[PDB]
Amino acid sequence: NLKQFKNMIQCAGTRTWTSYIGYGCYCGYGGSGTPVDELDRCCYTHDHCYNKAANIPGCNPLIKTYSYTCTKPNITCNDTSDSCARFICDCDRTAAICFASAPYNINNIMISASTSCQ
Amino acid sequence: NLKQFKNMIQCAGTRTWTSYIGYGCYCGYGGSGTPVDELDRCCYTHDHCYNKAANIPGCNPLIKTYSYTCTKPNITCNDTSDSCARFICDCDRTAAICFASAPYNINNIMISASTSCQ
Ligand SMILES: OC[C@H]1O[C@@H](O)[C@@H](O)[C@@H](O)[C@@H]1O
Ligand SMILES: OC[C@H]1O[C@@H](O)[C@@H](O)[C@@H](O)[C@@H]1O
Ligand SMILES: [Cl-]
Ligand SMILES: [Cl-]
Ligand code: NA
Ligand code: NA
Repeated sequence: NLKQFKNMIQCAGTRTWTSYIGYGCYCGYGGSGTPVDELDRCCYTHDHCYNKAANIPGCNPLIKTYSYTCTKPNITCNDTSDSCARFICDCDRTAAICFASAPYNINNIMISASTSCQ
Repeated sequence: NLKQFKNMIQCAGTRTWTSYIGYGCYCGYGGSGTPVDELDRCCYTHDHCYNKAANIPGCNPLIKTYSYTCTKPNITCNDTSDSCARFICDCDRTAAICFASAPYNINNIMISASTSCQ
């Protein structure tokens, strides 16, 4: 769930989730346009992942609690049987790791209303 | 913001926000397919409204705090000047009222992974 994703974010990286509340065209809620950079592409992918999670029975991305461990900076998704849990933990882990490895361009904070995301 | 939306939901209607968390193809996070009914239709519109809110400078639909009053069952958006605030309060108020007036089809809880949301 979302609380687990937040913790994964600071497990794998230096910046916490609040850092990605308003970034580029896709970090945070919804979004449109072309992801402006690597980080924004991370968010773009996560969004789609969550939206695909719905196609799984009894699976709501924001509230589904999965099993995972953090051995800072390593995240491990434990689920195998519970497909919804496993799929969503993967969405979140992938994003958390993507955020950590991607550069954070301060120039791209607050651009969603600009020509960039059109 | 989201906490305000949740309170508007119970201001305007009898059901609270949790009964919408997993309804149809669009209530709750993202979604796809055709909205199955009136209520789902409410959620579909609200999702898009939030999407558009992002096209506004310094506007994040989930954390943006606006001004509103509840005189159960009436919701009033007070903002005029703060365009982001006013827009978002409108999205939420519209959704809150829509939810209240729409029938709730228990048959449509948990269908997002079924042919229905295809
Ligand atoms: O995708 C992230 C976005 O999804 C929503 O459904 C919520 O949970 C929000 O808190 C969050 O900002
Ligand atoms: O990350 C936000 C996610 O929220 C949903 O409610 C819809 O807005 C989707 O279009 C969007 O991808
Ligand atoms: Cl397992
Ligand atoms: Cl005002
Ligand atoms: Na997004
Ligand atoms: Na939705």
